[PDB]
Amino acid sequence: KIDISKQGLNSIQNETVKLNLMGKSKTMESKDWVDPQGRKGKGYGVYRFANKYGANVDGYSPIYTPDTWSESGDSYKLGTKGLIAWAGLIVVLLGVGINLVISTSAL
Amino acid sequence: GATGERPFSDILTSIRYWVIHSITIPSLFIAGWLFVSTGLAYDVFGSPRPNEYFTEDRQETPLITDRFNALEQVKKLSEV
Amino acid sequence: AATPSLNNLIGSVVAGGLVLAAIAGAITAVSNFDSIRR
Amino acid sequence: KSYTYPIFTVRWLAVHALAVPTVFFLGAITAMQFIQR
Amino acid sequence: GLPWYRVHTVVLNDPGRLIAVHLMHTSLVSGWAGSMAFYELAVFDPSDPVLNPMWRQGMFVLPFMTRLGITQSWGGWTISGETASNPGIWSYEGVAAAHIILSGLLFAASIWHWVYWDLELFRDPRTSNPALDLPKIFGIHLFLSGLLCFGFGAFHVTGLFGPGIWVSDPYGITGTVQAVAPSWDATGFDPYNPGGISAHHIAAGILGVLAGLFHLCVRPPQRLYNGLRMGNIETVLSSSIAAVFWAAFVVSGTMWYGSAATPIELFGPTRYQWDLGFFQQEIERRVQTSLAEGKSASQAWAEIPEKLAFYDYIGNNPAKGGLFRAGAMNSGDGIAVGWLGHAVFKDKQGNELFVRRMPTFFETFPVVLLDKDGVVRADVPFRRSESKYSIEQVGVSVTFYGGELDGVTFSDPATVKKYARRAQLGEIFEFDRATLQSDGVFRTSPRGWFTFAHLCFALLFFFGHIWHGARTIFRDVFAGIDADLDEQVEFGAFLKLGDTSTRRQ
Amino acid sequence: DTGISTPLGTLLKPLNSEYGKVAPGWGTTVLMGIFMALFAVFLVIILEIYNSSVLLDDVTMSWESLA
Amino acid sequence: NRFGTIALLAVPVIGWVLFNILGPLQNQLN
Amino acid sequence: KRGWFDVVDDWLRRDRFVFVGWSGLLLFPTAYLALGGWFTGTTFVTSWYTHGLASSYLEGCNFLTAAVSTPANSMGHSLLFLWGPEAQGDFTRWCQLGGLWTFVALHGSFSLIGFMLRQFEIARSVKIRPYNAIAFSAPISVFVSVFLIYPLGQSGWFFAPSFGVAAIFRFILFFQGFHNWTLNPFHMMGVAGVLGAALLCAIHGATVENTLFEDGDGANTFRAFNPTQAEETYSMVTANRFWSQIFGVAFSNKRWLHFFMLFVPVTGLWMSAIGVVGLALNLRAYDFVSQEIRAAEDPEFETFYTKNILLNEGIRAWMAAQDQPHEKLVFPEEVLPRGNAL
Amino acid sequence: MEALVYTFLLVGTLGIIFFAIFFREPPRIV
Amino acid sequence: VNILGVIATALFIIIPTSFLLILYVKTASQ
Amino acid sequence: VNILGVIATALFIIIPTSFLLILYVKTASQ
Amino acid sequence: AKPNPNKQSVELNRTSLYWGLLLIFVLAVLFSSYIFN
Amino acid sequence: AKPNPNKQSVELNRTSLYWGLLLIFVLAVLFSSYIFN
Amino acid sequence: GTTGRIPLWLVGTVAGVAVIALVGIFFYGSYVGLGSSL
Ligand code: CLA
Ligand code: CLA
Ligand code: CLA
Ligand SMILES: CCCCCCCCCCCCCCCC(=O)OC[C@H](COP(=O)(O)OC[C@@H](O)CO)OC(=O)CCCCCCCCCCCCCCC
Ligand SMILES: CCCCCCCCCCCCCCCCCC(=O)OC[C@H](COP(=O)(O)O)OC(=O)CCCCCCCCCCCCCCCCC
Ligand SMILES: CC1=C(/C=C/C(C)=C/C=C/C(C)=C/C=C/C=C(C)/C=C/C=C(C)/C=C/C2=C(C)CCCC2(C)C)C(C)(C)CCC1
Ligand SMILES: CC1=C(/C=C/C(C)=C/C=C/C(C)=C/C=C/C=C(C)/C=C/C=C(C)/C=C/C2=C(C)CCCC2(C)C)C(C)(C)CCC1
Ligand SMILES: CC1=C(/C=C/C(C)=C/C=C/C(C)=C/C=C/C=C(C)/C=C/C=C(C)/C=C/C2=C(C)CCCC2(C)C)C(C)(C)CCC1
Ligand SMILES: CC/C=C/C/C=C\C/C=C/CCCCCCCC(=O)O
Ligand SMILES: CC/C=C\C/C=C\C/C=C\CCCCCCCC(=O)O
Ligand SMILES: CCCCCCCCCCCCCCCCCC(=O)O
Repeated sequence: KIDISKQGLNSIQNETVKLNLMGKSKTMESKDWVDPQGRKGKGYGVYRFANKYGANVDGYSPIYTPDTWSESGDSYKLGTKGLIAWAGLIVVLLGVGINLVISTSAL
Repeated sequence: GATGERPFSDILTSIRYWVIHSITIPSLFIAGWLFVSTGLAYDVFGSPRPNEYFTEDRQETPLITDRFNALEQVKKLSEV
Repeated sequence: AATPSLNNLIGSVVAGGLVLAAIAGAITAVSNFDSIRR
Repeated sequence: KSYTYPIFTVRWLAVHALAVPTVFFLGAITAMQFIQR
Repeated sequence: GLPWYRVHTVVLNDPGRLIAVHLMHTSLVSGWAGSMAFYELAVFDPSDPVLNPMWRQGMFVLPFMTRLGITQSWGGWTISGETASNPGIWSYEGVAAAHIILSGLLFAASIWHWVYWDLELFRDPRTSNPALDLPKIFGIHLFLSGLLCFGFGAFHVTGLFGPGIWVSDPYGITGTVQAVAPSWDATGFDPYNPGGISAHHIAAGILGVLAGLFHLCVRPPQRLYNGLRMGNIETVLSSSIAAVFWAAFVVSGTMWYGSAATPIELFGPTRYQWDLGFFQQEIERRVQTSLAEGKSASQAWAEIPEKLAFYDYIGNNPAKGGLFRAGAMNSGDGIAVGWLGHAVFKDKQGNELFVRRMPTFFETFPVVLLDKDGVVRADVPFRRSESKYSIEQVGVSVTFYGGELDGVTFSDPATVKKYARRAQLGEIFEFDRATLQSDGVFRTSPRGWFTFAHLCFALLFFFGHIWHGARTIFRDVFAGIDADLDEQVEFGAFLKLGDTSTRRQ
Repeated sequence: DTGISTPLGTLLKPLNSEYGKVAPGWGTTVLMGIFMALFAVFLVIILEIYNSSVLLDDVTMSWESLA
Repeated sequence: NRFGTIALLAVPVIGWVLFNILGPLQNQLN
Repeated sequence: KRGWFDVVDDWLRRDRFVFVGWSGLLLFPTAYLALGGWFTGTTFVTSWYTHGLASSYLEGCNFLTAAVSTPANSMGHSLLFLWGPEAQGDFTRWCQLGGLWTFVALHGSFSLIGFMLRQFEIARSVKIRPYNAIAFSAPISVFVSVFLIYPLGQSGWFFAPSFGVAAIFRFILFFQGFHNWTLNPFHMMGVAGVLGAALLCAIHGATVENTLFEDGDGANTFRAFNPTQAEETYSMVTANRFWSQIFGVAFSNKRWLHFFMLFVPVTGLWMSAIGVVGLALNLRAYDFVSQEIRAAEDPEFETFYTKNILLNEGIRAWMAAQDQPHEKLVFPEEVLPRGNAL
Repeated sequence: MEALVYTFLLVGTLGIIFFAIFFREPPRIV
Repeated sequence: VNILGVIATALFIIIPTSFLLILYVKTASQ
Repeated sequence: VNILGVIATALFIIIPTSFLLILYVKTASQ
Repeated sequence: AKPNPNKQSVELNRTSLYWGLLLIFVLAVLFSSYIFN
Repeated sequence: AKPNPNKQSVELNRTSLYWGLLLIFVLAVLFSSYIFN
Repeated sequence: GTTGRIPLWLVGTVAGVAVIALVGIFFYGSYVGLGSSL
């Protein structure tokens, strides 16, 4: 019912985090998998009815989907000149603010 | 599960967002500091400064007794 | 005659009407500007 | 695919109405801590 | 089967049996009115209307009968203490008997309407199914209500045909039933002006007749019909419950704060008349007026009515009772029999002292004596090891002016303390705590009981209105939601919430 | 199964004959809203009179108005 | 003048914001 | 959709991050104004001229001791409008006279009305039943009875509660000292309902979490669920058997379980509201007359009820002077009730 | 006189509890 | 102590109890 | 007059009445 | 005339009987202690 | 073990209900007059 | 112009440090100045 590829989780660099966000883990479906305490697995995986219902709750309602992110915002349009102007403005504003705070107080 | 607005995690990790908001938040903080330090807070909302809780006329707590002359009574009680 | 309290009451009624009219006008403006085309 | 989102929305207005006075009041309260009786 | 809380829903779609059950309810209410009137008549003591009024005896429905102009009884007495002259049919007993007979007749009519439920008047002509045309029925009933309101306000209150209503002077000393003329200016909205009642009833009756004609003539809009579910009988129930809890709040506020429709001579003084010095200020003004006329203090204090003194009593204050202190105020304080007199406390040097009166909030109050400038001069100490304002040290004495103890001076410290303890409650009186074996704790008056009961009813009926409105609007999902619903509730599936014709985004 | 016939039921029958008859559209909703607004203003005025939030020359608003 | 100081402080903030966001705002409006 | 109503309804009932709806026009402005009024009163506005205290951060109070104070007792039950015959349009003197309390209360009541209306509207838009909207009636009744009905039956807004932590604590202590509120059967039902609701919440959470089904291979059981699944995620049979053998009785109906969960706290709060409505007219279950008479006749009879009575008398006597400045109570130190050496 | 009523009320409540525990309608798996 | 509390307590115990017993016996018979 | 006669009369009226009502309602339902 | 088509039969199970009895007896305990005074 | 084979159902008709009510109320009249004393 | 995004964990760390510093300032001001009992 749920297509994992259409959930917007295909733009994640870290493979382990990407598998975690879909509620999938290739290791745990193996019949010889043993968790830290030492209990064998029954082959269910993270979720038993993953094939019946498509995916897990993690793969049903994700809260971090880089695919839906806007193509803008990862690069600043104003470039280096904008950053230089911002640096000048922030230095000027910090100086003005500290001067106003000192002057209006009782020294 | 998208209602048609930019994701919050997309906005909060933007150079443009942190360039705009490196000015607005400190500006508001300084504005509040100047509002308190310049004495505007006392005058706008009528709170007593530490040196004007008790006047030379009365040395007890204020008490309002009239409902329709309440404005004039509180004007008289607040006299410095 | 009319006391100052009556004048303030009438002014408050008019101001409430003005607030309702402004809210309704703003809502109508935004609703007409951004509509749903079925 | 390309995703383009509006910049000012109802959520923008709600967030800023809740946030701007909060920062102003926080600055005022921080200034309040250094007053001497 | 039906749960125990859904039993009365069988008559929802049965107009005949709905009429039958409403008739049964009306019969029960009329029977209660008649029986309560008879029970109150069997225990009422009309011997003394000055110090033993109706409210001290704890009568509930009797003041409501007296308010509309009923003052005589078949027993020969009158509510003012005079002798009845030709009581006629409309006495207390006559009204109670009329209510009983009406209850019996309504019982019979209810039986008839329950048995014969299949009248063709209740069928829909175009479908032959039981139905009611609620807008036109509302028009008819609104017209009738307006007619009745106009008739009452024009003939009863004004005295054109009926007797009138109870009107009394501001201090509740001289009050009789009299005709009231309408007041059409801005003074008609004064809650303490009796003419507002008749003016309001005339104007509201005319408007009700006009609105009833409008609702008889004009059909409801289609959008309003669909929105308010005018084809359902439960929306009428929700709206009526809203109206009645609104009215309950209004009447509770009016009774608590006092108005022209709740005389103190019939229901009792309010707490604001005590905590603001109404009767005390009036008494002092009368005393000063007498004193300026070249009379002695005893002569000035001897012309004050005992009723006016009795009104100045925290025992008569209605905010001094308890939730489980049952019975009349006579059952808690005793039957008052006489006014002892005005206790005047004097310092050993001749200066006069005043006892600080006990506020309404406090169940117990300390005894302190103040001078005319408000400075403490004497008290009854709790720690007697060291004392600076003790009555024994100061030497305070009490003298009574007027009343039973006129001219008697007490100087014994124990007696002085005992009389200064009773000066907190106001005017010292003499009570009879043996006839009814009064325990000694203050009770509340019909004012307090009415206000409490109707506030509770108003809150419960607010809940009822909410429940019934929710049930009538959400009627199709009363048994449960649809089997498959996830597509409609999917986030962002449609531009509009719940609209399948705006699928996008 | 038409129902039980009765002279009084026949007399009152035309008063219960139009069940679903409605006026198309919004009808007289605006007039009803105007009357509702006037009622709200009147209620506010009288509530403020009782609350002593408005003071009128002739109106006393006290027990002394019974004089 | 005390409120004028705060208004003068606020003016460059709105100026900077308008300088930064004007383009995308105009794009959204159209 | 062509009409004005239709287009306005199309825009208002839109699918957004924040749902506005038709009830938003009443909810959002009033709720925003109430929140702003509280935050302004607790930060800048004082309480010197109406109570004789300091109730702001500007005067040196923390989160616990800062509050929006009530008007003076002289103002009675006045609604205290900004344009009324008391403030007369002066904002600073309106704040000094205590008009922010009535502002906050009057806007908060309409915000509550708007919130229940919003619950109704959202429930109808999604085509479900309005039981969540029915459940809000208990908080609304509590707010209405405590903040409006009780002051309306008393001297006035001065004896109304104030909006703060320590102010609410003072209100509670006053209710104990003067009304004997702990001895009220309606309050007893209210506290029983609240504690039973907490019990039900904890027990249901634990029972569901400890009867889960094995739908995965990992020790983290939160990831073995899918909201669109058909089968239930825990064993109702096992839960029922466990609680039948441990307690004696147990639930066998999920619908009845969850309706009981809804029913308990609502009934408790409604009973408490009825009790406070009764207390508004000083109709307090304060004393037992038989016990008082027996203790008066016999100087050896003592119970915990008499000790509570003495404690209430002490509370009243020692709090009256400062809590009610309008009464101008001057009490010599030798009339205040007091024990030996304490 | 009232002590008898109090004891009767408490005993009746305890008996109701006992009967509810030991004479319940048994759940049946469908 | 109010001697009228005995009759009130008895009525309040008995009448709802009889109503519930009527309903339950009818249901169990059915 | 024995004030204990009110409770006796009420109990004697009510308990057999409730027993008869239980039996009759069960029979009529059946 | 013809039998009423709105005929329904009430019901009450043992759980409801126990709950009602418990409610009645607990209310009786509390308010009897308060009414005897 | 097996269900009890001695199961019977009681009954009471309207005539019996009326007779029982009448007997109860007449006895109540007589002996209440005699017990109030 | 300037490709890249600020790390979300860095944003969270800075915000947490800021709020902790604010709370610390509030406590210090509770220990000295107005409402410090001395
Ligand atoms: C406490 C909240 C509350 C809630 C959630 C509801 C909810 C509901 N009402 Mg009820 N109602 C209430 C209180 C409430 N009511 C009050 C106090 C009254 C007055 C008696 C009514 C009277 C009433 C009627 C007559 C009807 C309903 C019906 C309904 C249903 C939907 C229609 C509706 O939205 O009406 C709108 C309800 C409102 C409360 C919103 C209006 C907001 C007001 C006008 C604020 C304006 C502010 C004011 C003028 C400021 C100045 C005042 C100042 C001087 C003090 C729904 C069950 C309708 C129905 O469908 O029933 C089946 C219907 O027929 N209600
Ligand atoms: C969203 C709805 C809303 C609602 C329901 C309220 C409700 C309330 N406000 Mg709030 N308020 C709001 C938004 C709202 N406010 C906004 C946006 C602001 C601006 C910041 C304020 C600012 C505010 C202040 C400054 C005060 C209040 C106060 C109050 C009370 C006003 C009493 C009054 O007499 O009203 C007016 C009466 C009415 C009945 C109005 C309805 C009249 C109808 C519409 C008739 C129209 C007819 C008219 C003759 C023609 C006008 C049309 C033409 C002019 C275009 C009431 C509890 C007061 C307070 O709380 O005191 C303690 C007060 O001091 N409010
Ligand atoms: C104006 C009158 C009024 C009327 C005609 C109705 C009518 C109805 N109600 Mg509503 N209701 C009202 C007010 C009213 N209600 C109020 C004020 C509340 C809030 C408490 C409710 C809350 C309410 C609920 C919670 C429910 C209903 C339901 C119903 C339906 C079935 C009732 C039932 O079978 O009870 C049968 C009742 C009993 C077997 C015994 C009840 C005895 C009570 C607890 C005390 C004894 C009462 C006493 C002798 C008389 C009261 C005095 C008077 C001052 C009130 C029926 C349509 C039911 C429903 O919606 O059905 C689908 C339902 O579930 N109502
Ligand atoms: C060794 C054991 C140690 C612990 C012993 C515990 C004993 C207490 C058990 C009480 C059971 C009573 C349940 C009645 C009603 C009953 O029969 O419950 C049984 C009921 C049956 O549920 P179902 O799912 O079968 O209901 C189906 C629906 O159709 C019902 O309409 O289950 C519950 O509601 C559980 C909630 C128990 C709530 C307990 C309330 C607290 C007890 C009050 C104590 C008063 C003391 C007074 C002293 C003077
Ligand atoms: C302190 C004073 C003590 C003396 C006065 C006592 C007053 C109360 C008298 C009645 C006592 C209980 C009578 C029970 C009648 C039914 C018989 C029965 O349970 O058969 C089992 C019955 C066995 O019959 P079978 O099913 O055919 O095998 O088992 C059942 O499941 C039958 C269905 C009914 C179960 C009980 C229903 C609820 C009964 C009332 C619960 C409360 C009773 C009072 C508790 C306090 C007493 C102080
Ligand atoms: C047949 C007939 C007759 C007769 C009749 C009669 C004799 C009647 C009666 C009636 C009656 C005699 C009635 C009564 C009723 C009553 C009621 C209906 C009551 C009720 C009550 C209630 C409901 C209460 C409640 C409560 C309580 C319990 C406590 C507190 C709270 C309350 C208030 C809630 C005649 C010959 C005349 C004519 C012909 C026919
Ligand atoms: C009054 C008034 C008004 C209004 C106003 C407003 C609307 C305002 C607002 C305001 C606001 C809106 C404010 C706010 C504030 C806020 C704040 C001040 C906050 C704070 C916070 C904090 C302090 C935090 C803390 C914390 C932490 C850090 C940790 C964790 C936890 C928590 C979160 C708690 C107007 C003019 C219209 C009219 C007249 C009157
Ligand atoms: C991210 C995140 C977060 C966080 C936050 C925060 C605020 C943090 C912080 C952190 C930190 C802030 C850390 C730190 C650390 C440090 C360390 C670890 C240090 C060490 C040191 C040492 C070891 C030292 C030593 C020494 C000595 C002893 C002697 C002399 C020399 C020296 C100085 C070297 C939150 C929760 C928001 C959310 C989630 C995410
Ligand atoms: C009831 C619906 C909306 C209500 C909003 C009410 C008021 C909005 C704010 C008004 C500010 C005060 C305006 C009138 C002041 C008095 C004017 C005068 O003195 O004449
Ligand atoms: C819809 C309501 C209809 C009618 C009532 C409306 C208004 C009546 C008010 C005033 C008109 C008469 C008074 C005119 C001013 C003179 C006042 C005076 O001299 O006392
Ligand atoms: C159908 C209803 C029955 C009608 C009953 C009519 C009789 C009721 C009144 C009986 C007593 C009337 C006179 C009372 C005289 C006793 C003196 C007194 O009232 O204190």
